[PDB]
Amino acid sequence: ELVLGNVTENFNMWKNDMVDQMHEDIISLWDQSLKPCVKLTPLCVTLICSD
Amino acid sequence: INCNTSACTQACPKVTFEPIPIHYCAPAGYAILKCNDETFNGTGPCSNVST
Amino acid sequence: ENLWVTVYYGVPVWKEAKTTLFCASDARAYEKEVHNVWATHACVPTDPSPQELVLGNVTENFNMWKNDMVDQMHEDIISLWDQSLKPCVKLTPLCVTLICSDATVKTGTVEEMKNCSFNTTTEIRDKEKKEYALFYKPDIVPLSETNNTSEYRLINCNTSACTQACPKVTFEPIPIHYCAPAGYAILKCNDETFNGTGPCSNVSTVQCTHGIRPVVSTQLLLNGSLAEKEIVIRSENLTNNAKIIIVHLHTPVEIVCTRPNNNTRKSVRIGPGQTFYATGDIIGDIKQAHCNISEEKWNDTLQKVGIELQKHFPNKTIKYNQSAGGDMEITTHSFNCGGEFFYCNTSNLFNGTYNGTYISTNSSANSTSTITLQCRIKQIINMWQGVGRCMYAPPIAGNITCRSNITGLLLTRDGGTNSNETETFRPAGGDMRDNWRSELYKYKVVKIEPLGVAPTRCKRRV
Amino acid sequence: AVGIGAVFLGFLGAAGSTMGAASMTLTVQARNLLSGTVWGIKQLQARVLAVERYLRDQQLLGIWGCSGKLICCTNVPWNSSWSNRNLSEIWDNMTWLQWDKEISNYTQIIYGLLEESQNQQEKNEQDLLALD
Amino acid sequence: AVGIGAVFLGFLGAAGSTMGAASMTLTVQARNLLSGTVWGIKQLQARVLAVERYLRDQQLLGIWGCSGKLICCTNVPWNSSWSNRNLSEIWDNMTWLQWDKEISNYTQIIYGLLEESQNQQEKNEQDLLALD
Amino acid sequence: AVGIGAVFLGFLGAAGSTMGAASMTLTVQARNLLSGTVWGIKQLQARVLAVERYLRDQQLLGIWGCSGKLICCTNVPWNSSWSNRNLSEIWDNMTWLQWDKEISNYTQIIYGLLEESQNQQEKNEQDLLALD
Ligand SMILES: *[C@@H]1O[C@H](CO)[C@@H](O[C@@H]2O[C@H](CO)[C@@H](O[C@@H]3O[C@H](CO[C@H]4O[C@H](CO)[C@@H](O)[C@H](O)[C@@H]4O)[C@@H](O)[C@H](O)[C@@H]3O)[C@H](O)[C@H]2NC(C)=O)[C@H](O)[C@H]1NC(C)=O
Ligand SMILES: *[C@@H]1O[C@H](CO)[C@@H](O)[C@H](O)[C@H]1NC(C)=O
Repeated sequence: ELVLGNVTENFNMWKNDMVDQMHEDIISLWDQSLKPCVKLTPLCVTLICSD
Repeated sequence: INCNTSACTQACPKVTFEPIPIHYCAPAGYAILKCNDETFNGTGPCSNVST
Repeated sequence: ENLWVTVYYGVPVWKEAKTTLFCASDARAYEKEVHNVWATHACVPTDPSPQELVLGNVTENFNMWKNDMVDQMHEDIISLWDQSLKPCVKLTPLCVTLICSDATVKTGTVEEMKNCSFNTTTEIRDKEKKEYALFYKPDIVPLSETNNTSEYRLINCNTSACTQACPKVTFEPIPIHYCAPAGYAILKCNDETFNGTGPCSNVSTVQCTHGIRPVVSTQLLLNGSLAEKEIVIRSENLTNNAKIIIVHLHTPVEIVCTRPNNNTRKSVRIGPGQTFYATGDIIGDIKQAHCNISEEKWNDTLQKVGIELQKHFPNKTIKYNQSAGGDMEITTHSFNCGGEFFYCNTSNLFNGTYNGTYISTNSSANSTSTITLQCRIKQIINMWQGVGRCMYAPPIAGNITCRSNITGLLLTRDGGTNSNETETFRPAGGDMRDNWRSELYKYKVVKIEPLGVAPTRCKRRV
Repeated sequence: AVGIGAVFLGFLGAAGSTMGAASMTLTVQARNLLSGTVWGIKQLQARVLAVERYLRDQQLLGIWGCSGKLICCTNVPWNSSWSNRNLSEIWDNMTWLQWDKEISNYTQIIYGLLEESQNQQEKNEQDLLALD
Repeated sequence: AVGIGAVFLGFLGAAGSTMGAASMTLTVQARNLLSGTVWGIKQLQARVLAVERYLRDQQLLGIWGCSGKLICCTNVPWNSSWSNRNLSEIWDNMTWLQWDKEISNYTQIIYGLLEESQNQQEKNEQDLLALD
Repeated sequence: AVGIGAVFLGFLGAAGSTMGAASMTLTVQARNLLSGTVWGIKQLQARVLAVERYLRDQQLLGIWGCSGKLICCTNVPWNSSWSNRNLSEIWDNMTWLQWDKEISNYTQIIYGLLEESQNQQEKNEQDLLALD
């Protein structure tokens, strides 16, 4: 509901460290969700192909 | 392409990748303030402030 | 009246604690690269001040050989070390038949530099490349069941898979000024004489211990503190042949070590991702690992120790001898200078005896005479008997040198029923616990126990 | 020298000043005892336990009364078996450390007695509320 | 509009109502500040820290007295160096936000003074218990 | 038989003794409710939550007064809609378990009323401090 009445305050988008928390988690969440599966090491063999 | 770099993975095939909004909340002892102001350059003394 | 009881909250008394301490890292070893620094990345930086107390008229009983704190310290080092090396350098692919030949032969320490070839996995799994590197200690083992052929195996193929090191990590001791959790406090002895146990009378409080740099070493201990006034000889039981004597020397001794040979480095990519490092070449001359110590200072030290030792072993000659014998890990001095692992034969550092007069006679001279010990360098080691944690050293490109302000001593005692006119002291070591115990002993951890009771006779109106 | 900061920000400094000294200082001692990957567990456990200890002690203090004054009279007389010393000896010569070595016996006796005298007071107060 | 729920269940709503307003409302503010794989550590740390902060503040309130009333007189006079404003100006025109920008100085001075006046009272009470 | 230890060290033993019995025993009940790789999280969560519950209840007790006596009069009259039983019936025949099945309604009404009567007292006390 607030509305802080007569209160004013100073904001600064380029100093809001919160974004870094957000950045760091996305990197780490993404990576963690993909650990228990699909290792592709065996794929790296000579490939033969045509047009 | 990734044989002169590092091993890669594919994806766990079951996982859905679709953005879901997260309505981030504060821990007890903290509160979040926002600007309801138009014009706002990215910084400065917002006068229309809400909790 | 008639006496009435009152309760007093917050009375200054204590009981022995059984708790843990924590980092307290020094806040100076921190820089961006701290993430590449062993046992610093993991720790929290702090900057606490020294304590004023002085506990006045309070005295207390200390006992170094019962201070469980050392085990916490031991266990963490084992676990921290291991954890820092997980995400890298698995060496399983290396264990293939190795083919090699003699250096030059000649000097036994040079003959070892075998030109070694092998066939290994290239970026594409389908192909193998013939390649080579230098190896030299018998980490390279003649292949089982061969007959003096060019075929060798790696030492850890009849044991468990090994790793090398994450190449980015720095291994340099940083002192940790361990701090107590709330509700706990640390007490220390400021007393001289102190046997390792007893009723210290000069007692001070501690918020955080003075930081101690961990060192892995045996026999002679480096980069420790010095005794303030006099040599201290300490032992759990002087009459028990199974115990190790700990000696704190008063004055420093300087040791200079080096590996003089201009060395090169090469690397081989094995399959995807990970590369392996090994010595490339050694451009022409022949090395000898060695450690030069002033003799002057050494003789002065041994007799001063003998004088103090004489107090517990009166009217007897003090003789020194060599170790019992065994693998280098058992008998040699161990250094990690430069990150390299050295094994240094004590022969003939303890080739002497002193007539029980211990006369402190010496003279001014222009002599710079030293004792030189020779060393051997290994590539694969069992870190703290961690055979299951075996690791291969990365090579370092250089004319490696090493100082140290030394030393603490670890000694044992011998002599049978055929002497008792003299006693023999030999080098001793191997338990990491004593390496820290040596300095940790200064502190005792206690719990603050608030809320006590006393009579007063005064009464509440109600 | 030292002073309260070192004695009670730091701990046990007054142990050598005899217990009468305590009457002017046992304040700070209390406040500074409430301060604040796998190591995260070690640290969390330590923090939690410190809190639990604090709160448990507060619970007993509450139960026995009085209790916010830190020094309270509970209107329970002493058993004569505990009166083997003079009061002046206790307050002027003895330390808390020292007293605590012997007075340590009968711990639960005291607690039992404290709980009960408080219970009795409470009943009387409830009757007075009811009567008034 | 809003009301106490939004102002104090939510926070800082009264900051714009000047400090005299506070006398009728600073209740809820306090209660709603005490609410409740690897993310488990993040969450545990947050919970623990909130508790620690709460308890530390309670400790000071206890030490200084009085303290369960939330508004207490401590019987310490003001230093004249702090009397550059009228009381009516303080209570009717100023906000807590505003007052706090300047009165922020000498924080420990006040705490020192509060601790000591309480210590003095306590001694007098102990003497009265002993005298009576 | 049993006794306080089993009834309140253990729990809910007095539920079968009717509520008047409680007046002599509700002490221990409170103190024994505050006791103390991946399982580390399970255990830490349990410990933290127990603490949080405790503290939250203490916060309400504080707010409403009185509160350290565990049984308090708050000087709020009963609404007649809640007076469908005799007091003797309530105290001698009914259990807390039983009372609680019906009196469970209007929970927040009571809390609202308690908070406000306390607020009113506090204002009067502040005026008395100011007047005196
Ligand atoms: C560690 O101890 C090592 C073992 O002593 C040190 O080796 C000494 O290092 C010095 C500097 O390299 C070498 O100095 C050489 O000295 C010879 C002089 O010897 C010749 O002339 C003298 C005259 O008195 C005669 O007495 C000798 O018999 C020889 O005829 C100079 O000719 C050289 O040009 C050079 O100065 C010592 O030889 C050397 N001893 C050796 C090689 O064992 C080592 O330096 C110490 N520290 C280090 C860095 O290891
Ligand atoms: C090892 O053998 C290879 C074969 O090409 C040779 O080219 C290389 O010189 C040898 N390295 C040494 C140390 O002789």
